[PDB]
Amino acid sequence: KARERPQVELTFEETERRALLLKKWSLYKQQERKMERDTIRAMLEAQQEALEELQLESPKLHAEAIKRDPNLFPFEKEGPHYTPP
Amino acid sequence: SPWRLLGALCLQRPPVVSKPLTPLQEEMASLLQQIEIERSLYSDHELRALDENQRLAKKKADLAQDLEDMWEQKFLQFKLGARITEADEKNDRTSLNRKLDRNLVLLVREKFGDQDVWILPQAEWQPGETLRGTAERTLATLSENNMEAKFLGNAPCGHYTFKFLGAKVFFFKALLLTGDFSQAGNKGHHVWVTKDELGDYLKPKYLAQVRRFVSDL
Amino acid sequence: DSSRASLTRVHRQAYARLYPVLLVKQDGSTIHIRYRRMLAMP
Amino acid sequence: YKTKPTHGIGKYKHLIKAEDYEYGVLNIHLTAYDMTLAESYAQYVHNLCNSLSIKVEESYAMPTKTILTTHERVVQISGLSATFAEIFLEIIQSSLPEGVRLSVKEHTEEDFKGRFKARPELEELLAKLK
RNA sequence: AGAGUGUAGCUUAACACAAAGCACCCAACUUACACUUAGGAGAUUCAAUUGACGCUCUGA
Repeated sequence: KARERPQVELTFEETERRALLLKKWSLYKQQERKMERDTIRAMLEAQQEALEELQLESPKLHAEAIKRDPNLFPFEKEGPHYTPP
Repeated sequence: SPWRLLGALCLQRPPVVSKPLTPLQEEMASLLQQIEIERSLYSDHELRALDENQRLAKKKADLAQDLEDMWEQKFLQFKLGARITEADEKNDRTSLNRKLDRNLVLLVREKFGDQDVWILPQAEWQPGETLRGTAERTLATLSENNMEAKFLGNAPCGHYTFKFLGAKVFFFKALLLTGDFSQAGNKGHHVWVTKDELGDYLKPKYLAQVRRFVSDL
Repeated sequence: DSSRASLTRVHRQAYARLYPVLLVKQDGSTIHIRYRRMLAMP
Repeated sequence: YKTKPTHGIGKYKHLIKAEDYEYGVLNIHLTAYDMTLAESYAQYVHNLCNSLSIKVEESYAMPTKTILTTHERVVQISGLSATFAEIFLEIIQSSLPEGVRLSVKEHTEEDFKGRFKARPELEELLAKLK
């Protein structure tokens, strides 16, 4: 049921605080996503320029350089711990 | 002109600990915690605590607080690992446990015949030997350890052509899973670099852009 | 940016209150988990 | 009209299809004991691959496993170039919140599920097989 | 050191009454996505067509 805390009454200054927090959060997340977009674009263009230079230097290497590898299929990543073991 | 056949490996270690929070994050964390408290429905612990305490009080007139108390005490009893292990050395570049919240890379100081500069680990690739194979060869030979590295992709993360006989260097990314390093104080000048140290160490303009193909994270 | 993505609001309307408990089985590596203060398994 | 130059001006369903080394369907598995974190990262990986113009088959859920129950969420990912896939997996490993597992086991022929097709789809399929 | 130059991501948008239109992010619904609703952040590199601050390629 919902008899635990049926009453939910808060002040006005807290609403103002909440609004400011949400506005700041929106700005922050926009900035963070901008950083992500910048880094991925930089990485992609780095890949492109390296590959193009490889084409010019050696016509042989790119064939194996674009080739898939089976070992990637069963990949596992270890998540970060709040304390070292 | 014949080209100097060189392949470079870039090794990255995942952060052991999460990055420290911003004031904004923590205040919003408190805000969502408040929201969670507000919008909960019929929590069993609160029924076991508050209402039971009231009933027992009425009965006595004619406990879960203590439970929380000894829970907290035994929580305090159990020692937790220090997040700040960094503070002990603050000067050691040869330590895997230098930084826990950041991504770190190996950098080797070698005295080349024509140049005296920091150089990321290299391999001489023969026509027979693949770039991948030489990457594992780099991991095995000049490291002198039991590093296990996962090779992400054969695609070159970076490439630079530097001239004083053409010279070419190709950088590939590898991810460290599990490894034990013996003889830390070896002849090899190995340095763990987070993000900032590579800029200072790599004085040439060509190498200065290593940061372009490595995530700051 | 682990902590950046760690922040999340609850989407489920019908749920019981959860507490940020710390999980230390035997490894010693603590984890913040929303759960109904220590975790142990034989 | 056929003779007129304005013939086939109202052709519409040539534009819609109501039916290079490419990886198989990556079923990315995210497990955490905290349901909230798993759901969050599922949403994150979804909108990320959406922004990177990567095809998604399904983001379905499977029943919870009893142990302190562990929560699991899967997303189906396809349309990855090798060089692009490299960047993709490094992104998804970097921004991992707290101890959520990443199983990137690919879809196999034996583990195949056929969806309940709609009336137009079945009619189209019948027309083709006729 | 030379050349090419120049509006938030994009646009031979900007005669003017004007720095505009898509992109982008957060919150609600959605397991999700998407739609919708409710909010947020944005720029003419500086001085008089010209000169010098940022960017890309060529020298060691």
